[PDB]
Amino acid sequence: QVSDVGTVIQVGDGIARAHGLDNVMSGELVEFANGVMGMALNLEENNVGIVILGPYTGIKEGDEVRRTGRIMEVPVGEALIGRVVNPLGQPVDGLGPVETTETRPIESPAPGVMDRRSVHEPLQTGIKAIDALVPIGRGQRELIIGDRQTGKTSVAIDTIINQKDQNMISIYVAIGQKESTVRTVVETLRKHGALDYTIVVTASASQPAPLLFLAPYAGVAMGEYFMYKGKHVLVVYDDLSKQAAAYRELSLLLRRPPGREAYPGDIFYLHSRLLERAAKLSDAKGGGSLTALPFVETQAGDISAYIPTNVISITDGQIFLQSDLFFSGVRPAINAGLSVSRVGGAAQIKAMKKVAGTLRLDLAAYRELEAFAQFGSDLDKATQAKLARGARTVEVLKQDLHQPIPVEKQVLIIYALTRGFLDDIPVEDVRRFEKEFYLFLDQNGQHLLEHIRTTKDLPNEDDLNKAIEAFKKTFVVS
Amino acid sequence: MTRGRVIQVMGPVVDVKFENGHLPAIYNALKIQHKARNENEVDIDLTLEVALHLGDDTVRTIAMASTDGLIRGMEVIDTGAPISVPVGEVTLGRVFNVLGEPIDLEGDIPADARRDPIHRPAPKFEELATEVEILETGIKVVDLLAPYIKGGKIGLFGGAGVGKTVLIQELIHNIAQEHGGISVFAGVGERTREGNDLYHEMKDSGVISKTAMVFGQMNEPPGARMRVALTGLTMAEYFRDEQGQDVLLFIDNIFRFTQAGSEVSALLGRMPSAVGYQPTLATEMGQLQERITSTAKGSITSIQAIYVPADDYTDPAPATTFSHLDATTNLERKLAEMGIYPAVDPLASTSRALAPEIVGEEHYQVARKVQQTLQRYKELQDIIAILGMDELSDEDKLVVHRARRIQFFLSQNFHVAEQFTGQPGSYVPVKETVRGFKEILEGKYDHLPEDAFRLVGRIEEVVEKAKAMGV
Amino acid sequence: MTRGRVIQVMGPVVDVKFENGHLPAIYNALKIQHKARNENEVDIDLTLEVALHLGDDTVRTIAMASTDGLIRGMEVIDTGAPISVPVGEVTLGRVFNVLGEPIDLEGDIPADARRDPIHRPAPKFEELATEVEILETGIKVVDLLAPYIKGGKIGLFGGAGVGKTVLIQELIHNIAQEHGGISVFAGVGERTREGNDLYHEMKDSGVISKTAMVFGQMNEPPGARMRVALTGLTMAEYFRDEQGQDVLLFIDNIFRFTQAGSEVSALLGRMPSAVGYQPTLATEMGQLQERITSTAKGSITSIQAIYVPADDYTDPAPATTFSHLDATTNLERKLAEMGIYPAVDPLASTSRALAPEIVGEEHYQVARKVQQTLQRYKELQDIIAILGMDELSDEDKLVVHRARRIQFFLSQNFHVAEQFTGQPGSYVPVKETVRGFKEILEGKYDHLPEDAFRLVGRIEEVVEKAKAMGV
Ligand SMILES: Nc1ncnc2c1ncn2[C@@H]1O[C@H](COP(=O)(O)OP(=O)(O)OP(=O)(O)O)[C@@H](O)[C@H]1O
Ligand SMILES: Nc1ncnc2c1ncn2[C@@H]1O[C@H](COP(=O)(O)OP(=O)(O)OP(=O)(O)O)[C@@H](O)[C@H]1O
Ligand SMILES: Nc1ncnc2c1ncn2[C@@H]1O[C@H](COP(=O)(O)OP(=O)(O)O)[C@@H](O)[C@H]1O
Ligand SMILES: [Mg+2]
Ligand SMILES: [Mg+2]
Ligand SMILES: [Mg+2]
Repeated sequence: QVSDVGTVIQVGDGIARAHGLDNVMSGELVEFANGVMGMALNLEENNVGIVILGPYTGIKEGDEVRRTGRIMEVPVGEALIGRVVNPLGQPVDGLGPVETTETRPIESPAPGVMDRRSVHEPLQTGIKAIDALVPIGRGQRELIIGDRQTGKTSVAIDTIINQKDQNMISIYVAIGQKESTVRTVVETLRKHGALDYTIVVTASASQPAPLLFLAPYAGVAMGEYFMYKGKHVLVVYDDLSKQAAAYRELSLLLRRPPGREAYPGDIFYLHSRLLERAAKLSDAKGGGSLTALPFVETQAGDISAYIPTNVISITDGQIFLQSDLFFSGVRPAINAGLSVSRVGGAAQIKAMKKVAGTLRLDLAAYRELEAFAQFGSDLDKATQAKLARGARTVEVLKQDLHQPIPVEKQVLIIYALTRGFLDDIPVEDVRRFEKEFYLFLDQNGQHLLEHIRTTKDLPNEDDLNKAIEAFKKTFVVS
Repeated sequence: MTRGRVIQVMGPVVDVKFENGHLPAIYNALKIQHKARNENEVDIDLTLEVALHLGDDTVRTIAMASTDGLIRGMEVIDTGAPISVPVGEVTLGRVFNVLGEPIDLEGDIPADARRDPIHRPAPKFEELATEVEILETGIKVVDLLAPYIKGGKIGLFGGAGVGKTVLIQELIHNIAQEHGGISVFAGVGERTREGNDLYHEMKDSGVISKTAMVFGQMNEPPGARMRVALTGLTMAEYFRDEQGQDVLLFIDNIFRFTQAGSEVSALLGRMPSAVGYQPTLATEMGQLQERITSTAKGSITSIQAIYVPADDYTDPAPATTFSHLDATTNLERKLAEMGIYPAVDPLASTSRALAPEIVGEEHYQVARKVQQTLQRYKELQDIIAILGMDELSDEDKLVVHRARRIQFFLSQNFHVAEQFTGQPGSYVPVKETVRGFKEILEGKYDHLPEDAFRLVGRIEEVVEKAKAMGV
Repeated sequence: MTRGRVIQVMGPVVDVKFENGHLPAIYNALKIQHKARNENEVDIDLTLEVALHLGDDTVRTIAMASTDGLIRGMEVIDTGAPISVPVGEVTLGRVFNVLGEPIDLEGDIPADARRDPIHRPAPKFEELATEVEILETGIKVVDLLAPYIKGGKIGLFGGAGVGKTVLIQELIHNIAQEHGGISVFAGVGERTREGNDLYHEMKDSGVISKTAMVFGQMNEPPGARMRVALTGLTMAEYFRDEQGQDVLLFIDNIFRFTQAGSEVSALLGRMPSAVGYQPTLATEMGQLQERITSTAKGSITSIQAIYVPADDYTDPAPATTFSHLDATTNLERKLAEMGIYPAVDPLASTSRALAPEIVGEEHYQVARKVQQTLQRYKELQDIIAILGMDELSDEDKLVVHRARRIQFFLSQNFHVAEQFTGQPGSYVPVKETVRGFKEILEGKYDHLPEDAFRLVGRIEEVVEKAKAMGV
């Protein structure tokens, strides 16, 4: 027995140069004599540049290297659900073996333009601001971008939790995070029961750079396996910035020519290849969908850096989180002005569509008037009314942590606000008004909630006015 | 006979070695076709474009697809010409990739069909034609303040989500309706979702079979993303030069063309220019934009959508595309939020066709007065913001009153806006536009409320809505 | 023959050639022991750490001491193991250098004592502890806004001369005397004067019987500054693993680790990264930080001072460190120069323990309200500076009036600060701090002068100061 064999020239910083291996393919998986794996990224005239997927302290000059003639694959199946796995697929939670059968190539073509169908059905996050102003549909790609400690992880956790009813699978990919943080996230998901339909892929900071580079592709392969069977998947990438940092490290250590900010020339190619694989398959292909929620971290709000611009240009919409809003009591800190969603309107039930249009104008008027508050006060009745409406709107679009809201209750509270029923409530009590209104709706207005949940449309405005008036007649103001 | 040999593979960049004296020329197309020999090999069907001559019989090439599976020592067949794409009446109704291979699943192009090279020199100074004639489009703002020129270049600028793609779709529909010519759409850096939506919209509207579509989707390599635009341009140039028609080019986004250029240059190893762009940005842009001109046999007009990163107009891509255009159009997030589509900024939008001797004295007077009143309203707003409008003089209050009407009348409802609102669209002639704006300014509609003017079409519809509201 | 020869000497980097097939693996240690052959030489006793394999039987190493006197052709000895640090009950009460030799002039260490290698893999996912519980320190800002977590990682960011070391000394004075477990101090790139002072202070307090000190320092070469932290970390790991005791791990200026790495990276043949840092900045830092954790066998809580170069918080070294901490504090020169110590930034500082379930509903509400008022005061500052306090509405008057007093009350008198001032320090319980801040937010103390709140403990001391001065 014999195979194609090379010999190491150089070892260092997780890169191994090999001499020989005449017939190796580009990207082929390659293993050393120590038993650790590698990947051939550089195919030079007299040598091959190999990226090492494991601990390289055992590799020395002169060790022979062996081909495998295989491309990297990951295990896929229903068994992974509830587990925490390596980017290579091995379990890390210690709960034992993972008994899957099928495997998928890590690099595969995205669905074609002919195979897709237009995005037309919603993804309920349970965040009122997102579901009202920046809608997300199945098959969409939404960027969530902000500085550190703005709530990006919390938004993803809430979105994953809220999918308890909808028959949709969640995948959380942790890139460059600390293992203690990943364990805390796993326990938080377990508490609320999201692990029954979630797969967690983790690539900590202590692992070699190629694993951090490959983790999103393992996540999206596991997603595509379910997508092609007709299911629906929600994939979350936690730091594409950290992934790009790892890829820059590899590119520099392989001595490839650098671009701006020392980034490799094909970082946009990498990210586009990763993100263009979310889609909404046509009913010919089964009707499945896969939506992606990439994260990008910015330094002190610079959205004009290379990676932020690359990711912003690719995705269908962006959600902006800001510390100025976060610490002013406005949390979640979505800047409703900067945030966009191109798919929006086809990802919103008709009841929410009827109210969000007025909500947008109500917010915009207040945002325009706010810039001049320092000079002119009590300018006219129009500005007074606009300011009061905007303040109550801001108070409505505010909710606490790990408390998602069903779409019917969201649309009812938004309708109540936008029709003027809150214009006689002090701005400090709107939160408690919302809580008591939710309790009252649960207790008595079950017919309206059922009508919304069944026909995706608002109830008749006579009955809804009756219900709101009946609640207001008993609400107590302090 | 000679065949190349793959020497280096460094991602989307490949080196090929040939025999002495039989090297390919720059920009020639090379084909790699390799049925797998054994289980440790993968089939390859790939094409490359020559970029540099490295000496020692070596050629530096850039790939037009994924390079995974390549093995050092494969055989390369030189085709002896640049990339060539089918042209003619065959291309109509079809959807192609960068290489001219159809992707619509409707069939393959016959091998006897004529094909033209992607790369060719621009038309000479001798053969240009320079007469100005206006391109009517049925949009109030365009036909009033920034008229288009048949045979010229038009640029659309704005941030994300403002309406550039929908505006291009509306232009396609309106022009293919009211002129019935031939058009070509080039999706440089196309999003797959948007491409599918556009294709099904074309099928629904029936505009297809009068247009050709080329798509460079984002997950393709930068070589393909850069050559898609030239593929569209040569397909349009066939209809101009050969058949003597008049053609419209619709380019998805030029910012992505420049991004792909910079990425290609960085891969090839050149030193970055200002803010990391390629040194040859101006030359590549000029090579693309010079071939879109009008000559005796026909004219080519092109409408190009531009993305402005973070509202910065000093970025090299917009700053270098500003040199070539005949008309401009700035789309605003601020006007988009107020419910005013197509969200065109009436003050930033400029054109060189807005001259008294070209469009007419009355049109020029009306547009000038509209611009003056709008700018006057803009200035007064900040004075109002600190001092109440009850303090303002009577004439300026009249200016504000009329400016509200003018601003809300500039808005329109579109054909393709049905999928967003349900309200059917409209088409407005230029004479109707100028007369409607001569009124209002005259004072004929001061008693009507401002909310009756939004998304209306012809002026009579304002009165119809006002009657429907009892006012 | 398992011997080598010196080939190149370039600053702190030495290249060594070995006989074929007998190279030392990466991270092993080499020893150079030379006695002067003649009067044109100096005696040398130096150790090296293998870092790269260059091929051609050449190994590139890093020196742990000054390389003056090295001659080409010197013989190098291979030990076959990484740097081994003496560990166990032996290290309590002792002071070490990078190599694990005692530098306290109190006798050597027996040569058969157990010692572990510096380099080891990090703990795995299945072993980490996840319970979050609060550690009280007696500092008002820390206990209120950014509570410290027992068993977690805590970082103190700051610039030059802002209070970063004094804060660590205060935390030692408040916590280390009542820990019961073991405290390990590892000084990376710090002042030898500070090391001496801390050693004498801990000896006088008598806590020296349960602490180990490793002292690499500003004077030493980048190899020592790069490995001293790991030398301390292996002792901490042993105390965590083989005995299960609670461990305090004080690290001063962990930034010097990455700085020394950046110093050496240029001479190792690596291409520079974005800001001149090494390309391997993130993975090298991760392989160190990820070992500083708590498992089921034992708990380790660590406190790391982090220097911020040129006060740029966006520098890559601080920016990458943020993801490795549970609770962080940012010190600001802007606050420092206002006479407000400990100059903690009340908005940038965060903690994972600030949740209503952990700290309590009242504490959570009060902290969030304080943050809100401080944010509003920050917002109003520009118009205050431009057109004065005059134009503020009655709401903003109250906002500013409360916010200034709150910001001053966040200051405190430290026990270690008594060597700079006449005021003895204070220790403030969390319940008292919550009560005082709630009372200030409640409007009780709206009449006291602002300067009454500076550098005091409980809110009663504020009234006592306002009675000592004025009324
Ligand atoms: N809506 C909210 N209400 C209250 N607290 C919130 C809310 N959203 C987030 N937080 C808190 O804000 C803090 C930071 O949020 P989070 O960690 O989710 O943000 P991030 O941007 O992902 O941060 P990191 O960069 O540290 O990963 C946490 O303590 C979290 O509990
Ligand atoms: N709480 C405090 N009370 C009084 N003075 C203080 C306090 N904190 C800091 N200072 C002053 O600021 C100085 C900063 O000392 P320290 O050594 O802690 O700073 P540092 O941030 O470690 O600086 P360096 O980068 O020079 O090491 C002190 O010597 C003292 O003069
Ligand atoms: N005339 C219009 N009427 C209503 N909505 C519009 C109109 N034009 C654009 N939009 C909105 O813009 C969105 C698409 O924006 P798009 O054309 O993709 O902007 P860009 O191409 O600049 O990103 C649609 O979802 C739609 O809601
Ligand atoms: Mg987070
Ligand atoms: Mg667009
Ligand atoms: Mg210090």
